[PDB]
Amino acid sequence: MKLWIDTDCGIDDATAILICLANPSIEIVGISCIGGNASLQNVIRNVNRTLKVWGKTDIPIFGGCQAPLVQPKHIHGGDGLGDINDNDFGTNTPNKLEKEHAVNALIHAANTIEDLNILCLAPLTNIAIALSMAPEAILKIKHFYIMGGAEITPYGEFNWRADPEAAQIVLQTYPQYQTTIASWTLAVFNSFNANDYDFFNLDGNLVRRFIRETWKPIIDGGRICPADPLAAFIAVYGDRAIKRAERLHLSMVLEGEKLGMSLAEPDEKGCLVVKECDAELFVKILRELQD
Amino acid sequence: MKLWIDTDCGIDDATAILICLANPSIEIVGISCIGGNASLQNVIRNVNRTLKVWGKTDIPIFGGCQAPLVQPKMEIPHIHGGDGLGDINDNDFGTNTPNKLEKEHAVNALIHAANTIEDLNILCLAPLTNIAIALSMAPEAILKIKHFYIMGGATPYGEFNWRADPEAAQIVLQTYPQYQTTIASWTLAVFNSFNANDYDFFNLDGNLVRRFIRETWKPIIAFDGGRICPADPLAAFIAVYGDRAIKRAERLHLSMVLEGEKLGMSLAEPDEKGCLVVKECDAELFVKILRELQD
Amino acid sequence: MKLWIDTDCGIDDATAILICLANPSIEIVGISCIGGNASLQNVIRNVNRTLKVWGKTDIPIFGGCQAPLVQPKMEIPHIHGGDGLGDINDNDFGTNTPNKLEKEHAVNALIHAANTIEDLNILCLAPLTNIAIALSMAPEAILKIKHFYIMGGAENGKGNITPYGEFNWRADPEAAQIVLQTYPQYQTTIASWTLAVFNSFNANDYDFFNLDGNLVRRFIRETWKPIIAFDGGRICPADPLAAFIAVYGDRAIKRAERLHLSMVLEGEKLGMSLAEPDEKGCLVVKECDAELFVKILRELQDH
Amino acid sequence: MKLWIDTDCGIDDATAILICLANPSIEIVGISCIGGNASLQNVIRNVNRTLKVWGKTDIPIFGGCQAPLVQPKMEIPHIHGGDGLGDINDNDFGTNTPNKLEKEHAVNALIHAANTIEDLNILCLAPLTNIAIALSMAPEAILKIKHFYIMGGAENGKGNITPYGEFNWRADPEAAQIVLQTYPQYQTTIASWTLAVFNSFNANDYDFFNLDGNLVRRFIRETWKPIIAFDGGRICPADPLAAFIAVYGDRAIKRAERLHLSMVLEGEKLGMSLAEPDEKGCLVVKECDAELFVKILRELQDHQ
Ligand SMILES: [Ca+2]
Ligand SMILES: [Ca+2]
Ligand SMILES: [Ca+2]
Ligand SMILES: [Ca+2]
Repeated sequence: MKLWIDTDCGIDDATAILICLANPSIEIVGISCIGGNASLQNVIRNVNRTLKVWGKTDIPIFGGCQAPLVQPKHIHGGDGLGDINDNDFGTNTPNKLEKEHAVNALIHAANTIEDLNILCLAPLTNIAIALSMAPEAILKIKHFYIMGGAEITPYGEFNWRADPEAAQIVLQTYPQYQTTIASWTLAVFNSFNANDYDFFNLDGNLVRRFIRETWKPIIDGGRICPADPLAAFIAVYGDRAIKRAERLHLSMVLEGEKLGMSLAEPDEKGCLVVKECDAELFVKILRELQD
Repeated sequence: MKLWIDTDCGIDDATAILICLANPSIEIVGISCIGGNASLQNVIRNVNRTLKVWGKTDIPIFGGCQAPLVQPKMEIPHIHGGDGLGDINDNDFGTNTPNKLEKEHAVNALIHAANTIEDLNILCLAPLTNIAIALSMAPEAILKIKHFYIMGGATPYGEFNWRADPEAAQIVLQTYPQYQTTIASWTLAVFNSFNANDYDFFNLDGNLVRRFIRETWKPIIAFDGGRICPADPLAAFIAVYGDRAIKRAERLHLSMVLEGEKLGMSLAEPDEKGCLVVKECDAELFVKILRELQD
Repeated sequence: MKLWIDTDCGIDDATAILICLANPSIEIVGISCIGGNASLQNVIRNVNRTLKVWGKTDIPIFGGCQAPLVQPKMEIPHIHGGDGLGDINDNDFGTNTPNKLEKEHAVNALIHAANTIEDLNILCLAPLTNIAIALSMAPEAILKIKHFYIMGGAENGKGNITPYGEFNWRADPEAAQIVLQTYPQYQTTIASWTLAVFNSFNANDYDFFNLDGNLVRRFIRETWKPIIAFDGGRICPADPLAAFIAVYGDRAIKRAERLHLSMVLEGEKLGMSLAEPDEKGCLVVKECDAELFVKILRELQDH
Repeated sequence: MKLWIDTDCGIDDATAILICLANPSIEIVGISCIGGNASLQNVIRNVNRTLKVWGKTDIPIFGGCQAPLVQPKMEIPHIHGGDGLGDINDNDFGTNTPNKLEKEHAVNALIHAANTIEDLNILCLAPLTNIAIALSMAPEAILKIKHFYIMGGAENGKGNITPYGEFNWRADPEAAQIVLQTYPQYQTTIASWTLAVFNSFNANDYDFFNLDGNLVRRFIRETWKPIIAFDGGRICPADPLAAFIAVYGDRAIKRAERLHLSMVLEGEKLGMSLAEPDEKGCLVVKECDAELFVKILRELQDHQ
């Protein structure tokens, strides 16, 4: 599976990225960066940290837009990655960043790489702009896997509320039938008690140290809500990752008091909205990658 | 018992406030608000909603500081909802009315209360920002206060109040006598957590208070995966029902870790002049109290 | 003055481009295209016609976006004709010749222009989709642009296509908001639809739209005929005024008003410009020097 | 210029206050006190001494906090003497008179001043405890203040009380961080310790702190004696430089850089100021008009 990743690399992004790095059947052809959890510069820094920790700097990193499309301007720390110390990980080395804008690089990849899939872990600003400039190219992409949206209070949702116009563009331009959704609701339904589960609190190697220290601030009232990892889990392990799912046509509320929330109607040509995951397989995947 | 309450009235604060209102030997002399779970503006709204649902709007409400002393704000709408009180609908409660707010800052109002109300007690349900500012400005006034009852500190993973403003907690722990301090810790709240599919006392109807409790606890229960962790209610239970609420406690000298990887955590050391740190409550009496306030 | 032009070249766009072509102190560095008055395809053809009629076809033309950022296209009555330029015949103008079009998308071209050409100004004659996207992708580059001259909005609150919104900003209100909340309003001059109605002429009292003797005079006469025939000869020449201001600086402006503007992005007033007095908002021109303007409109048609 | 002064009136504070008292276009609307060089109680007495010696006891004095926000009190050698003012004898100055002190706490008084006095400016000569509490309680009121002039920090990272920290900001780094992240840094001018010993004078080649013949000369001469005795005769006039900058504006400033400043709140560099070029940050003064400065210091001591 050839996979592009769009990220606002904060903490759960980095672990999502590791889930893709760990599967040998996955080929990451590019990572685009967008502001969100942290500034665009911090996101590029943090993608670099994540790749350097895993030991595969083989993947081109593209910088995207710095702000949401229309809406004006944290939890993942000051640096967006749990305020970790580069000297404790050996990641105080120059960062790689390609010259092409993330929008142009994604268009070129969609135009030239066959059977390209995309994993969207962030507000959809880069994607929406790409769809605006070359919809024919982006429409060549085989499948969209998106973390975002909510049905558990919806006010925990970040990606689509952060740029509801970009989400609307995606949802009305790229075919929803070829779209799978890992929602914020799903991240809370499949959440774990960190007083009962230890898979984000190991040591022995660089990977475990990285996961343990990055997740510490996010672990919320001591719960692990693994939104972006679940999205990567679904993208990489397909139907085996999914227990329950429903087909829903989705749209953004772009005005009024519910601005940024989403509307969903049962529709068989709509998004595949995952409603429950295989948590046992999920944890096993998380543990295996930390070997 | 004259009681001052400091709160960032989200969901469990509101139920804690109701415990105080429901016991007729408690006189709430004022409620001060601090940002925490939600913005200060939402906390003021939520304190007003709680008092109007109970039917006793004669208690003065003071607004305090907007942010922690130095740490950034850490609002938690994924747990307590966008408004901090589970996004209830005022039109279901008749609370779509103007909010009361006194003109004085909560810091000066607390100082004045401590100077003028004898045997004043304080129940702290939030990051200790307002209290820490009052102790720096007028330690001599705040030290007149008879006893501190504090929800905070922890070990489980997710303590909020002292981690949210660890400098403020340290100011309290190093300025107000720990012997006159009783702690309802996050450990206690986790120890006394209930499963919502086995206990129904937050799922009743028939009157306004039952509807308030049921609807406000909906989002936070769902976030904790079907479990009720009644942190602030336990603190109010301990303050109101005294040694009757306490089954086991230890005297511990507490301090905050203000630097390094354990920033926001506490140290605890056995000490008979430290805080009274509650280890076990009478869970049976507690559930009884929770039900009776809804009658 | 180096100038980039973003246009949905219909009739009044074309006259505005000619106003810039006629002034020898103006260097048109590029012309980007966006749908508006007509489809993108037709705007490209029409910019080609305009340059060919003037006789300066060495200006690069770039195609931009096909649809507004978020809003649907909105079925509007094709006032500028089926082809967007009054349905002229290319055989009547000798413009039955190959078109020119650069390979680069207009957004990337605009970014590259703003990075490499010093003291670049931009004249915006159309919905701001291309400019908004350029500002989202590379705000640093577009913020290098010394000044924005923009035709759009309605300082009063009553425009053409809706009672609240002027056509360009109603067509893509999010794009207009993006420009107005991202590019400095103080460095922006607005030629509103209300300024266009204020400086409105009746074409049966002036003859500068009814000459022949050369190709430019025919081009103006034939293209403007539909607009003149719409509302009994009263022409609100918005884009030509915008160019007039952009080319002739303080001389186009005698009275103007500083208003910070923002878009209404919901409700019936979708696309309306809100104006609030603010001395570092947009320079919203409220009346022009009509004498110099008619003199300019005549001069470009001289042999 | 309406000016609020916050001080731990030790020796250089007092001279800084005299610089403000001496210029007729400066109106001191109030003086708040915080512990530092000495205890709060000594600070209040020392502000009283200064005002009595100058002969303008018309300015209200407010007592502020009793300790830093959260840090324990430093354990340092009292360079400014036991009373915080070089252990002078009140009999040498006629200052054995009642001390004035308003009833309102300095925090509430400052908030009230910021709410009611137009074009208010503040000169901060001490750990920023009073100011940070006022910003925590009522940021909207304190943000009405037109400009902050602050003695503290060391942008080059060379402190005094620690290798990394200047005394005011190391004594209460949280307070300093509070000011720096709440009051607009663009409206803040910094007179750093780096400015202080760049403009350091050796007192055996300069005499302007060693005159006699009137009460102000005796005061300055006697109070500065221990500070001079400290580092072989080198005077680093930090607080006077801050007041000089506050009172004489552009004429006081030779060179400056716009820098965003941050506090180190943990580890061995606790209290150090980080600095990064930023056009909306603090105006960090790099060099003062030393000639005008000495001139100013002499004129206020003139018999005339
Ligand atoms: Ca993410
Ligand atoms: Ca609380
Ligand atoms: Ca146009
Ligand atoms: Ca001082």
